Amino acid sequence: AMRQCAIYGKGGIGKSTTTQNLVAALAEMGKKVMIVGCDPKADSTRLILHSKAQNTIMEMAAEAGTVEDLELEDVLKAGYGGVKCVESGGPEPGVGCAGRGVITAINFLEEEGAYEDDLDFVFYDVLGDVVCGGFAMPIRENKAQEIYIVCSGEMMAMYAANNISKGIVKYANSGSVRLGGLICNSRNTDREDELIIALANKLGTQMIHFVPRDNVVQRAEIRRMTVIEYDPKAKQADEYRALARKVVDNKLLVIPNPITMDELEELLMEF
Amino acid sequence: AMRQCAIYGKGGIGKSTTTQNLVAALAEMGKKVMIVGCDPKADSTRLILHSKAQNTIMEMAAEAGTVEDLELEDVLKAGYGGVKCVESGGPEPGVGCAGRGVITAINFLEEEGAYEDDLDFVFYDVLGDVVCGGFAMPIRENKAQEIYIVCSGEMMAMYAANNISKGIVKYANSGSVRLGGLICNSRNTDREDELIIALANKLGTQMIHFVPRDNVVQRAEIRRMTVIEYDPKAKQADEYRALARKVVDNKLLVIPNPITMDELEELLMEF
Amino acid sequence: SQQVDKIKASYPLFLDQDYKDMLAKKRDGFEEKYPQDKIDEVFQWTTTKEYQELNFQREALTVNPAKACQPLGAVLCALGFEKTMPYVHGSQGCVAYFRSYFNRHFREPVSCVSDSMTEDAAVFGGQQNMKDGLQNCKATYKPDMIAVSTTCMAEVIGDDLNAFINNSKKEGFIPDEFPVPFAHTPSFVGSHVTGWDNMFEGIARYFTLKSMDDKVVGSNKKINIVPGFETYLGNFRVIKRMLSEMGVGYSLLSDPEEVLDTPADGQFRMYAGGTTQEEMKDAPNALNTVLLQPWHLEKTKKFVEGTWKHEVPKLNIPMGLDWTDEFLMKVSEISGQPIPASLTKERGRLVDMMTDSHTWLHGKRFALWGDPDFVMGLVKFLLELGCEPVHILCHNGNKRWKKAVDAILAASPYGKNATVYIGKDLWHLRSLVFTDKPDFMIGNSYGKFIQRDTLHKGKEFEVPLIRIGFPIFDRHHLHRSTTLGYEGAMQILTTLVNSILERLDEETRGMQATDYNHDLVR
Amino acid sequence: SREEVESLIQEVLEVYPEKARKDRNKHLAVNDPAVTQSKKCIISNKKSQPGLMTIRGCAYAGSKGVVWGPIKDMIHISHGPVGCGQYSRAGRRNYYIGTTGVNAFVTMNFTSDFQEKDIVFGGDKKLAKLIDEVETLFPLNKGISVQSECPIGLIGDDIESVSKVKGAELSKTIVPVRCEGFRGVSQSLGHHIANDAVRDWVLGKRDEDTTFASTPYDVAIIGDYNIGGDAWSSRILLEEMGLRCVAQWSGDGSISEIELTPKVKLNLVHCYRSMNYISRHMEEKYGIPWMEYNFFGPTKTIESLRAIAAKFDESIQKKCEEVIAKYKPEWEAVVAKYRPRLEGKRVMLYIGGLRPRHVIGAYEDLGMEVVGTGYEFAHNDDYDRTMKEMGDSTLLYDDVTGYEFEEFVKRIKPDLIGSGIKEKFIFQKMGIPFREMHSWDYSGPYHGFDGFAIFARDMDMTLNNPCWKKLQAPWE
Ligand SMILES: Nc1ncnc2c1ncn2[C@@H]1O[C@H](COP(=O)(O)OP(=O)(O)OP(=O)(O)O)[C@@H](O)[C@H]1O
Ligand SMILES: Nc1ncnc2c1ncn2[C@@H]1O[C@H](COP(=O)(O)OP(=O)(O)OP(=O)(O)O)[C@@H](O)[C@H]1O
Ligand code: ICS
Ligand code: CLF
Ligand code: SF4
Ligand SMILES: [Fe+3]
Ligand SMILES: [Mg+2]
Ligand SMILES: [Mg+2]
Repeated sequence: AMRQCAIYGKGGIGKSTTTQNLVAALAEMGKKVMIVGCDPKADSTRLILHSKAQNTIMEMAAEAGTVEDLELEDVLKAGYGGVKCVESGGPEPGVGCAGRGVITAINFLEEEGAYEDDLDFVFYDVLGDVVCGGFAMPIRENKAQEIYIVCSGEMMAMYAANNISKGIVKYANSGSVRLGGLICNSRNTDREDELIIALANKLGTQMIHFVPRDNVVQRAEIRRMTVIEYDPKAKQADEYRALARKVVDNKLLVIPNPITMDELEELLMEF
Repeated sequence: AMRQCAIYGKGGIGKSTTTQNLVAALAEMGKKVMIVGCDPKADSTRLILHSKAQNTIMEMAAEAGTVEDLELEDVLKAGYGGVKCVESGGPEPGVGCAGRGVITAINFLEEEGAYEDDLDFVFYDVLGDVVCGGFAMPIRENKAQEIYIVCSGEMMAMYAANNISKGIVKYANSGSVRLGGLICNSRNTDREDELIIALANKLGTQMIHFVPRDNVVQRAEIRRMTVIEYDPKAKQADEYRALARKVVDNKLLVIPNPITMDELEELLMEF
Repeated sequence: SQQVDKIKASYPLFLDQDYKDMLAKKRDGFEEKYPQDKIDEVFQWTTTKEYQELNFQREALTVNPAKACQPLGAVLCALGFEKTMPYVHGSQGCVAYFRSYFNRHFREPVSCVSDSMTEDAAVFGGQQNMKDGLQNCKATYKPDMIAVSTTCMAEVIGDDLNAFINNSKKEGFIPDEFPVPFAHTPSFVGSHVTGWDNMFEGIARYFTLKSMDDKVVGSNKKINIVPGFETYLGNFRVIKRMLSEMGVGYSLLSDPEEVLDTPADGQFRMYAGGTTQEEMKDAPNALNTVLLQPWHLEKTKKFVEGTWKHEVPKLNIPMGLDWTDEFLMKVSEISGQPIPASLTKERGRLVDMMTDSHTWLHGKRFALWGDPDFVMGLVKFLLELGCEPVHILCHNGNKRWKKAVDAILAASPYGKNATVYIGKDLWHLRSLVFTDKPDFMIGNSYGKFIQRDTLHKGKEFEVPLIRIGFPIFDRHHLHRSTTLGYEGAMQILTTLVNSILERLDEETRGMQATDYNHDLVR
Repeated sequence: SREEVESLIQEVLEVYPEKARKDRNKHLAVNDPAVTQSKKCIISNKKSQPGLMTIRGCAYAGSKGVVWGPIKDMIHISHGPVGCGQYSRAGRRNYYIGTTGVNAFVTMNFTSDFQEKDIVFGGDKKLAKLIDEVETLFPLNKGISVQSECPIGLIGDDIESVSKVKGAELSKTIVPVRCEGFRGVSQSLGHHIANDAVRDWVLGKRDEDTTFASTPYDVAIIGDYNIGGDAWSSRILLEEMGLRCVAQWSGDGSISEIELTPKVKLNLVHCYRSMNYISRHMEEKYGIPWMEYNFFGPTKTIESLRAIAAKFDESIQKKCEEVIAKYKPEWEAVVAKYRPRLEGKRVMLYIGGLRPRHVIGAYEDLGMEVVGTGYEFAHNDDYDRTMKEMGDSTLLYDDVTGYEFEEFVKRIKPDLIGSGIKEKFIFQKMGIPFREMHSWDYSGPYHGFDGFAIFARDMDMTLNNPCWKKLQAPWE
C-alpha cells in the first residue's frame, strides 16, 4: 500500500524545491514519506535536513571499498516529521558516470530493503536532463508508479515535458508506470494556467496545481528550511498543503500521448 | 584567430538562447562563427536555422551504418549570416548514452576537418547538468579554450556555477582551458546586478554583461527567429551586440577558485 | 577402473561400459533430453538451404564471430617496443582475457597491466586509479615506457587519458620526462586490428608530433616498415632478412619478435628487443614509410602523410608471388639499391615449386577467413596457384575491401565462382560449406568445429580445415611459421599440397575397396 | 623457518610504494594451523592494487564462464561488444555430452556484437530481435541466459523487461544476469550473481509439481563443473554407493536437473566458494541439507564417501565399504608405482577459490609437501578452512602479483608449481616444472580413484621430465 512517485521535468524548473515542500506538507498532516534524490549534485534533501553536506551512497561505498559492504544505517538519515532522506550521490561535473551512480544507489536501496512496511509515500527526485537509462532508473518495474512533470508556461518546459513524455511512453507500454499529473511553477509571463491546461489536455493528463512564483521560498532556502518550517500562515504554505492534499487524492493515471512540434506551433499561436 | 568558447551553467538559465543571439550579433558584426550543439535535445541551433533540426550526426551515423562513411556537408548546414551549424544529437530521454554520442560527434568533426574553415569563433553549447566526461569533451585539449558560465542571481545557479568550476579545475591544470567570463542572465530580482558583480570580483573573474529579461525573446522563439532578426530596433537586440563586443574584447582568462557558501551567505545580507 | 600399466585419460576412459551405462542412466532419467530422431532431423534441417536463407537474414544475433576487440591489438602493438609496458585503463578481466588469449596462441609470457577500475571508479572516474597504477607499474616492473589503451568501460564514460596522464605527471606520481603514450581503443568500434592501428598512431604522435621542426625527409637513408597486427614471428624474420639481403637500411617499428620468442635458459625476461625510442623519434627522417597491411593501417597512413610528409606507396601485403615482387621493386625504387641475385634465385625456387605442385593444386575449392589483408593475400596467392576460392569471409571487413577483393577476383579466371562476405560470422560459413561444399577450409582453430559439423553429415561431406591465421590453439609452434614473402609462399604451398595429398591418402586407404589409387608416388 | 618467511615477505614488499606496500602486507601470511580465525593473519576479498599484474578475472568470467556456461541445453548470450564471449569461448574444459549446434551449445559463442549505435541509442530492441533469431535458428534449445557486460551495466539497459516480455510471448525461460565486469573485485561476485539468477528465475518452477518420483537416496552434486570429466568420475562413485543423483551443478548439467534439484535429499557441494549461496537458499526454502566433500586423492575420497554414507541407512554404508574395498588395490598400485619418484618434492600452488586447499591431500598421498598455497579470490572462510590443511611455517598469499610470486618462487625454490596459463611459461622459462591446475594441462579427470592415477602420472611426467636438465648450455 506504499505509493511511489517520481518527479521529472526540465532543469531549473523547481523539481527539488517543490518536491521538498510537498513532502514537508505531507509530513504535516502525518504520513511517513521517503525522499530519494537521483541528482548527482545532491540537493534533493538540503531543505529537510538543514545541511549542505551529507553521506551519499557512493562516497560511503568508496570509503567502504564496495557497495556490497555498505550499510543502510550509515546512509539513511531522518529529518523533519520523520521523513527519511537518502542521496544517490555521484561525481563532480565533467567526469565519471552519474547514471551508473543512480543505478547502483537504487539497486542498493532495493537489495538492502529500505522500503520498510511503514512508508505511505516514496518520492524520486530525478535529474532534469535524463540522457541515459540510469536516470530512467526510478520509473522501471517494481519502482515509481506515478510520474509528475514540473513545467511552466514557457517553450522550455513545454518542449522538455513533451520529450519526457516521449521517453516515458516506452516504459508505460513495457510496464505499468503512468503520468499522474503536471505541476506548473509560474514564471509570471502571460496566461500560464491556460497554456498548462491546454498541454495537459493535449497529452491526456491534468494540471495538478498552480504554484505561483513567491519569493518567500527563496528566503526559506536562505536558511536551509522549507516554507512550512517558516511562518506557516504564509499563502505559499497553504498552496503547498493544498498541493499535498490533491496529490493524496489523485485518481487519474494515463499513458501520455506525445505531440509533434507542429502541435506546439499551434499552441504557441493560440495566446 | 579561431577562438573556441564553450557556454556552461545550470539548466534553464538560458544558454542556448544567449548563445544563439550572441552568435547572431557576432555574424551581424561580420565574424564567421560555427555552433556545435552537445545536447541530445538538439535545439542549440534552432533559432539560427529557422527549423527544429535538420540532421544530427548520431541520427545520420545510425542511418548510414557508421560515422566513418559519413560526410561533413551532410550533417552540417549554414543558417543566418553564414553561421555554420552542426549538432551532435542523441537518443530520446531514458535510453542509450548521449555522452558517447557527443564524444563521437566531436571526434568526427575533428577528423573530417570542421575546424579548418578560417572560422573566427567556435561556440560549444553544452547541457547544464554535466553528468559524464562525454559532456566534458568540449573542454578537453585542443577543444574550447574559453569557458563562459551563465547564471542569474539564484542560490542553485551560483551553486551550479561553483560545481562547474570544481569540474573545471581538473581540466585547467592539465591544459590551456581557462574560465573566460561570467555572463549574467536575469530574473528581474531585486539588486541582481550588484550581487552578480560581487560574485564576479570575489571569484577572480569579470562580469561581462547583464542581459535584462525582455519578453521579446520569448516572443521571437515562437517564430523560431533570433531577436536580431525579429526586431533590431528595440532596447534588446543591442544588449546582445554589447555582449558580443565585450566577448571579442575579453582578455581576462583566470582559473576559477570555488568559494564557501557561508561567506557567500554574507552577500545576501548585502542584498 | 584404471590399470596402472596403461592409465587412460578422459578419452578413452569415458568409453568403458560402466561409464556408458552411467551416462545413459543420467540421460534417460534427469535431462528430459529430446528424442534422437528429433535431433537428427534438426541437424539435417540446419544443413539445408532454407536454414541458410534464415541464417543470412540475421540482423541482431552474432554466432561464433571471427574478430576481437581493439585493446587486444593495442596490447600487441605496445609489446613491440623496447622495455614498453601495455597498460590498459579499465577492468582487470579484460587484461586477464588478453593475456590468456596471447598465452594460448604464442605459448609465451605476455605482460600487461590494468588499473583494475571498479564500480566506484565507474561512477567517479579513473583519475586516482591511473595515478596509482602508473606509480605502481613504474616502481615494480621498471619499464622505460608505458603505453596506455582503454577498455569499453572507460570509453563509455569518457575518461580523458590526456588530462589524467598530465595530472599524474604534475602531481609527482611519474617523472615528467617518462613517456606515457595513449590511444582511445573503443571495443564497440572496429576490431583488434583497429586497436593496433590506434596504438601505433598514438605512440607515433607522442614521439614525433611536437618535434617536427628539424626533420628532413630522407636524412637517415632508411625506410620505416609498419607490420601491423601480425601473429607470425616468421613474418618479421622474413621482412628483416629480405631487407638486409638487399642492403636496405630500415627501421621496423613495433618489432615484437624477441619478447614473444625468449629462450628457456633458466631466467625469465619480461622485456626483450623491441623498437627503440630513438628509432621512433628519428622515424620522420626516413626516406619513406611502408605499411605491410594497409587495410587496417588507415589512421597511421593519414598521420604519416599529413605530419611526416612521407608519400606512402600503394602496395598490397607482400604475400604470394606478384605482390612480393611489387614490394621488392618499390623498396628498390625508394632506396636506390638493386634486387640481389639471392632473391631472384628464391623467386625461381618458388616458381619451381608451383610448377611441381600445379597438378595437385589446380581446381581445388577453398573457403577461407581471417583478417582483411591476410585474406586478400591468400586469395591472390590461391588465384596464382590455379585454385578456386569459393567462400571468402571477413567479419571485420568493409565495403571498400569488398570492392578491392572483387576486382582481384574479376582479374583472374579462377574467381568466377568466388563470393566475398563482410560482417558474417562462422555460423554463416558453416551454412555455406554445407550448401556449397568446398574442398578445404583455411582459417584459425575456431574452424575445427565446422569440420566436426561436416563429419556428422557424412564422410563424403567432410570439409577439412587448414590452420593458417590467428588464433591457433590446438596445434603447437605454428606461430613460428612464415606467411610473408617467398619463404611464406613456399610454406603455404607446402601446407596446401601436403594437405590435399594427405586427404587423398585417407580416402584411398581402404583395402580391396579404394586402395587401387593408393599410389606410392604422387 | 617462520622468521625466514617473514624476512622474505618484507624484502619482497620493500620495492612497492607506500600505499601499495601497506595494502599488500595484509595479503601475505605465514601459516599456523592452531589458528581458527584467519582474519587475524590474512585479509581477503578486497580490490586489487592498480598496475600490479593481477591474475584475477571479472564477474563476467565468474557468471558466464563458470556457472552458467556449462549448462548445455541453454543458449547463453554475451550481451555487449564482441571481445568477452570470444575470449571466453571454449577456454574452460567443462565437458558435456550432446549434439553441438542442435541441443548443446556450450562451446558456441552467442553475442549481440555491440556497435556504437547500440551504445548511444540502446540495445533492448536489438536484444528482442536477437531472442527471435535465436528461437528461429536453434529451435531445440531449452532456455536463454543473457549475460551482461560492462557497457550494458553502464548505459542502464532494461534486460529484465525484455526477458519477461519474450518469456511470456515465447513460453520460454529467459534469465537476465547482471554480470558486468566492473561489479565486484573478482569472479566471486559473478558466482553470487549467477546463483541469485538461478534462484530467482530457474529453481522454483517445479514447486507445485509432484510428477517426479523421489527415492530416499536422492543427492545432487553442486559446484562440480566436469573439468575434464571430474563430475562423471565422482558420479560413478556416488551411484556405486547406491545413491541416485538427480542433478549436476553445473558441468554436463541440463535445465531439468536444476529444476529437479529441490526434490533431492542431500546436496553434496564440491565448490563451496561458487555454490554456497544457492546451497543455503535451498536449505532455508526446502530444508534440504548440504554437506561439503572432497574427491582429491584416495584418503580424501574415502573420508568423503564415509561421510556421505553416514547420512543414510546401513545399506548405503555397506555399499560404501564395498566400494572402498573394490577400489583399494588400484590406488595402492598407483601409490606404489609413483610415490617413490615424487617423495620429498615440494609444491607451490596458486589457484582460484577452491583448489588451493582441495588438491593438497592428493599431494600428501604421493609423498609431496606443499610449501606454499594461495587463492585468487577466496574469502576468509576458505582461509579458515585451508590453514588447518597447510603445514607450519608455510607461505599464504592472497591475490598475489607477478612480482611477488616470482620472488617467492626464486627464494623458496619449489620442485613444482601448479597455477594457470598466465604464469605457466614464466616459470617454465626459469627451469621449474609447471602443471596447469585450472585445466589439468588438457588432461584429466583428477577426481576420484580413476582420476588419482592420472594425477600421479601427470605429476610424474612433468616433475621427472628430462627437459629440465638441459636449460644451461654446456659452454655457459
Ligand atoms: N516558487 C519558487 N519561487 C522562487 N524560486 C523558486 C521557486 N521554485 C523554485 N525556485 C528556485 O528555482 C531554482 C531551481 O529550483 P530547483 O533547485 O528545485 O531546480 P530543479 O529543477 O530541481 O534542478 P535541476 O533540474 O537543475 O536538477 C532555485 O534557485 C530555487 O530556489
Ligand atoms: N534574457 C531573457 N529574457 C527573457 N527570456 C529569456 C531570456 N533568456 C532566455 N529566455 C527564455 O528562456 C528560454 C531559454 O532556455 P534555454 O533552453 O536557452 O536554457 P538552457 O540554459 O539552454 O537550458 P538547458 O540546459 O536545460 O537546455 C527561452 O524560452 C527564452 O525565450
Ligand atoms: S568454480 Fe572457481 S579459478 Fe570453484 S572460478 Fe575458477 S572449475 Fe578455479 S580453483 Mo579456474 S573456485 Fe572451479 C574454479 Fe575453483 S574456473 Fe575453475 S579452476 S573449483
Ligand atoms: S571486465 Fe569482463 S572481460 Fe572485460 S569488457 Fe568487462 S565483462 Fe568483458 Fe570485453 S569487449 Fe573487450 S574484453 Fe573488455 S574491452 Fe570490453
Ligand atoms: S550519458 Fe549517462 S550512461 Fe552515458 S556516460 Fe553519461 S551518465 Fe553514464
Ligand atoms: Fe614457448
Ligand atoms: Mg534538482
Ligand atoms: Mg539548451
